Formats: sequence, structure tokens, C-alpha cells
Amino acid sequence: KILHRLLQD
Amino acid sequence: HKILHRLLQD
Amino acid sequence: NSLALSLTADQMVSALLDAEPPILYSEYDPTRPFSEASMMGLLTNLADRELVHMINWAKRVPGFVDLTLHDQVHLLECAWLEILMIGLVWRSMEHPGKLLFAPNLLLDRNQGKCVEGMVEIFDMLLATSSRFRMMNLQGEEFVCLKSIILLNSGVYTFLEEKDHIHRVLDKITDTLIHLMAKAGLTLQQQHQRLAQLLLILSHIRHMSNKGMEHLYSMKCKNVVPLSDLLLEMLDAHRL
Amino acid sequence: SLALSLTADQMVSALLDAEPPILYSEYDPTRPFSEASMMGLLTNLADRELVHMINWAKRVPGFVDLTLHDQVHLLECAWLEILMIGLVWRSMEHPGKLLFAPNLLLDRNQGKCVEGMVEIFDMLLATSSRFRMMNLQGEEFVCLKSIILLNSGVYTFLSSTLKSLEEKDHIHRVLDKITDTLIHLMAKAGLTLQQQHQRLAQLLLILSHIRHMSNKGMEHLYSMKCKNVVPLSDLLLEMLDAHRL
Ligand SMILES: CC1=C[C@@H](C)[C@]2(CO)CO[C@@H](c3ccc(O)cc3)[C@H]1[C@H]2C
Ligand SMILES: CC1=C[C@@H](C)[C@]2(CO)CO[C@H](c3ccc(O)cc3)[C@H]1[C@H]2C
Repeated sequence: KILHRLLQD
Repeated sequence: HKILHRLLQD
Repeated sequence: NSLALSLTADQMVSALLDAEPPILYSEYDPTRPFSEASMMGLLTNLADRELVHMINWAKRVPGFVDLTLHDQVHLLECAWLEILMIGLVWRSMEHPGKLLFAPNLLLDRNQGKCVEGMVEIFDMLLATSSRFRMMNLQGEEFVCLKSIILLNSGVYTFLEEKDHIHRVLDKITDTLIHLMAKAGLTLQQQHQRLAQLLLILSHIRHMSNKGMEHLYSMKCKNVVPLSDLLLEMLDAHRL
Repeated sequence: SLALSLTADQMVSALLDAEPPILYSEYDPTRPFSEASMMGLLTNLADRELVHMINWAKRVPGFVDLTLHDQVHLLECAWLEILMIGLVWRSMEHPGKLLFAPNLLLDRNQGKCVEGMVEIFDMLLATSSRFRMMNLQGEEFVCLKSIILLNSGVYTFLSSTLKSLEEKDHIHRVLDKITDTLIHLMAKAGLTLQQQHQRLAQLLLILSHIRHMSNKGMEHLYSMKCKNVVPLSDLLLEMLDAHRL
């Protein structure tokens, strides 16, 4: 999930 | 002749 | 001048409590198990019959008859499912995990799975009832919130008509604050609670939009015949 | 949570500083509009704004106190409401027009370029008109938008088994402080105590209409993706699939 990765990056 | 229309009038 | 704009807070509450529609019964035969079709029929039968009481309740909302017939139609077409839903949620408050559509029709979330795509709706309604319970929503607050929905949900879609509505909406806000002051809440808690109650209306709007699409989905699947009144309230949201 | 020890002034200041930037469109103004090109310009814009939104959320006091899972859930729920309220804010001083970007200002009739879209324009425009009617201030705008982030998905947190509403105390505590902040801002602007609760309710009832527009907008975007009018970014496809329709 893109949102997931963007949130932790 | 919308039913709501009639119900509101009466 | 007007009439609602000269009501005190106590009189607003008294008026709203008096306008309240009765709690209707379902024609449910409790000796027979549900089908998808029987469930839908029961629920739409009930809703159709509540619609008739709602229209008559709406005329009893202070400041509602001041509006043109076509503005009255517009507000009800927009808020009707929101009004039925908050009603349902309010009735189900003291029944954790259950939805009291009628006193003789109290359903669990697993019975939402009788109708295709219905359990997702049930869960949102159950969640809202749980939240009412968490806040210990009061009946006087409830009636205020329901009148707010009627007057608010379509007011942007309309301007003395719109400024009048906003004056009435401010009186209801005063009434809500009045009840909180009366309950002994501090200034800060009154402001907080008001916000908490009104933010619930955002979730109720969401449930209405989702329920509207489900109901329309159930109309195409033609599992049960809907009444003309229900069809017209529904078709008002299409397009 | 240090977000709970913030004063009203610190909350406002923190939210103002977290504000994402206003982005530009790639629109070539010497080129014509078609249903597909307009949808392309808008979704492209949205996708880029989304990345700035995610980093804005991380700057909203108390948001990072939440699990990654809760964060994801909230943003998935609020994203369109948050894009739209910013749009309406940007368009306040352009009556009858929507300022999607400084180089992408469209009037109502330009909405008719996309099938089904003018209905959405009309709602955004009426909301913009309400912002003007109320004389909405930027400080209130950032409070409203943060409230949307924390509130919109808060009652859709269900337990894995039994699916009963999960109590999110911290989220409600933050929302309560934003309420404290809004009132403070109104008292400082000289609104009477009575005007404060009236203006508070007026601002919050706006969110009901923003939800409505979000759901109708979501259905419209969904309709286009399914008619293959415009290709959507993976981020956009995923933000859309988090919803039901
Ligand atoms: C009017 C309705 C009929 C049924 C079919 C649905 C389908 O999901 C379930 O919830 C319904 C409802 C809501 C409130 C009420 O007082 C009665 C029925 C609402 C619908 C969303
Ligand atoms: C992101 C959007 C999706 C659908 C709802 C529409 C078309 O109806 C496409 O793009 C619009 C939009 C809104 C706000 C924003 O910040 C960027 C684009 C907005 C809508 C105008």
C-alpha cells in the first residue's frame, strides 16, 4: 500500500 | 404531482 | 418577524419533544425465518410508513412552515434517510450490538448479512449507537440534532430563505447549549460537547450517502417492490 | 502526548506552519479542454497534492501519536474531504469559480466539460459562497481541516471480531483541544460568548456538506475510472478503493 509507505517514509 | 408535495400540502 | 425566532430554549425543546413521531411496529411474523426478500420488504415497508409521520413532524419543526413548499420538499428529499437513520440509532441506544427498527424487529449485525451489502450499513449504524451511548446522548439533545439535520443538510443547495434557516439553526444551537448549562456542564464542556454532537452529523451524512447507494442497488436487483413515495425520495438523490 | 499540553495559540501556530503549499497545474492554456484532458489535469493535480497532504497530516498535533494503521485509516477516509475544503478555501475570493490551481481557475460552465462533474462544481461553489457569507478566517480553516482528518474515520474503527466500535480516547482529546482552539480564536476576535457557540456550530455543520460532496465526488471519480476516461495513479486508485461503491 502506497499510503502506508508514504506515511513511514 | 410528487407524493411528498401532496403530503406537505395536506 | 416570524415565530420560531421568538421561542425560548425551553419552548424550543418542548416544541420538538411534542412534534416527535411515534415508534412504529413492523408487520414481521416472528414464527418464520428471514429471506433476503422478506427482510427488504419489512424494512422498506417500515421506512415508507415512517416517511408519512416524518413529513408531519417536519411541519411541526419551528420555522419549517415559514419556508416555501418547494424548499420544504427540498430539505426533506435531502435529509430523509439521515432522519430515519438517526432515529434508528437513537432507538437502538440501549441495545448494544442490536438495531431496533421496531420494538418487534430488533436485529443483530449477523442478520444484516440476510441482505446483500446490508451488513456494512448495519456496522456503521451500530457504531453510531455505540457512540451515542458513550456520550450518554440525552433525548432533548437528540430532538435538537434531528431538527438540525432537517434544516441543515440541504440549506447550502438553495437569500432570505437561507438566512432565515440560519437564524432558526442558531436558536437550536442556543437550545442545545441551554440544555448543557441546565445539566451543570462548564462553559468549556458545553463547547466541547456541542462540537462532539455536531461532528456526529458528519458520520450520519456518510451513512445516508452509503445507505442511499445500497437502497438504489437493491432497487435495480429488484428483490422487493418499493412504494412510490419511497421511490420518489430515493430518485431525488439520483443524477 | 505533548499535543495535549499545547496552548490554543501554539495549536494555531503549529497548524498554520504545517500548511501544504498551493501547487500548479500542468495545464497548457493554449490547448483546448476535453472531458479526458480536464479529468487528466485534475487527477494529476490531486495525486501531487496527496503526497503533500500525507506530510501535512504528520505535522497535525497528535496525529503521529497514532499507530501507522490508524493514520492510514483516517487519511483514506478524509483525503477527498480535505482536498475539497482546501479547494473551497482557495476559491473564496473567486465567486462563481473554483481555483483548482493558480493557473487552473474554472467557472461553473467549464465543469460541464466533464460528464457528471458540474453537479460537483455546483456544490463546491455553494460551499465557497457559504465561506464568504461567514467570512471564514484562515485560522478557522486550518482547525476545520484538521478536525476532518481526525473525525471522518474515527467511528469506523471496528474491532476485528464482533466489529464493535473501538474507543479512540486520544483522538477525541485532540478534537476537543481543537474545539478549545476555535473558541479561543473567536473570543480573541471579539465575538460575544453567545456568538462563539453559534459560530462554532455553523462551522461544524459545514463538515456535513463537505462529507456529502466527498461521497458524491468519490462516486463521480469512480464512474470515470470505470469508463476509462482517464488513467489514475496507483496512489489514487488505492485511495479510491478504500471506499465502497
Ligand atoms: C429505508 C431503509 C431501508 C433498508 C432497506 C436499508 C437497507 O440497507 C436499511 O436501513 C434502512 C432503515 C433505516 C432507518 C429506518 O428507520 C428504517 C429502515 C434503510 C436502508 C439503508
Ligand atoms: C480530486 C477530485 C476528484 C473528483 C471529485 C473530481 C471531478 O469531479 C476530480 O478532481 C477535483 C479536485 C478537487 C480538489 C483538488 O484539490 C484537486 C482536484 C475533484 C473533483 C472535481
